[PDB]
Amino acid sequence: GPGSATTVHGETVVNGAKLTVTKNLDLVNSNALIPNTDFTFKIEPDTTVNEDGNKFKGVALNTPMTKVTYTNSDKGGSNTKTAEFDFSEVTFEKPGVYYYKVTAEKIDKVPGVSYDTTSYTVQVHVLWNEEQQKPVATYIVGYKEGSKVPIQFKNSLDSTTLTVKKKVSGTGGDRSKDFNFGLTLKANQYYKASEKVMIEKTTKGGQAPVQTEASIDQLYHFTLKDGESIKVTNLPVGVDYVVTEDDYKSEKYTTNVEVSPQDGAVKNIAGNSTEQETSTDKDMTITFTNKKVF
Repeated sequence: GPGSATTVHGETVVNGAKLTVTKNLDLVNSNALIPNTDFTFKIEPDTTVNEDGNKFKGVALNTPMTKVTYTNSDKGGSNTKTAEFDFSEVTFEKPGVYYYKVTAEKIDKVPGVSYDTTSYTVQVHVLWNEEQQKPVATYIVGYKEGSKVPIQFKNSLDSTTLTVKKKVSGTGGDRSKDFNFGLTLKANQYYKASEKVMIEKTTKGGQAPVQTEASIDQLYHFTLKDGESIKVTNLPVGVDYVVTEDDYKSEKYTTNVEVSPQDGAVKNIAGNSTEQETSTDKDMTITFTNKKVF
């Protein structure tokens, strides 16, 4: 090598017969639970090519779809996954540039997920290979919008909140009484039993909110006085739940439930329980009003 430096002869072989797809999941809430789901990507011949002896419509792959997989256990990680398209068995009859389009499938839509609509044009450069004496898929380039870039897709995972509030009314109502509550979140295919969600309890006064966790499929016990609340801060979208207060009729309280999703139909319920609610992308506020009079 020259002076201090050393001369290296090898070079890394980038497989010109495989294309890497990178999938990222952007989180609206950094503490979001990660759903058990696949994301699927498709490659097809680009139909819009002006064919000469230079540019060609892509030759269809034996396996045009590839996928990545997410699970609950990915929570806390990079949430970056990769998959490959395999061109190694594709027969290219002559040298040339073979055109494909790569898209992200959106058929079995995962609740709370906004899908990347990006479409990539993919050029497979098939060159005559001197040593092998045949046309060989030698390098692959992809582009969206006039920058040559890696094939990357970024879906967004949204999630929501549930706030439960206690209000005491009536001249006989005890503003210092603790009312008992239970919250049960139900498992589904996307979020399994025993997964944890974060809960913050707010009390009147100087104390900062108190953090606890609830387990999916396990009754969560809590108490609230007038003017206090809990908030499930990372409730996933698509999760069923029930909130119930203990019965206080023998203590001369009447209980009514207000169910109020942010942009939705506010619901009023005589009694001490919500019906089974299903979480949406809208923040939910549920107020228990307990009233006592003379």
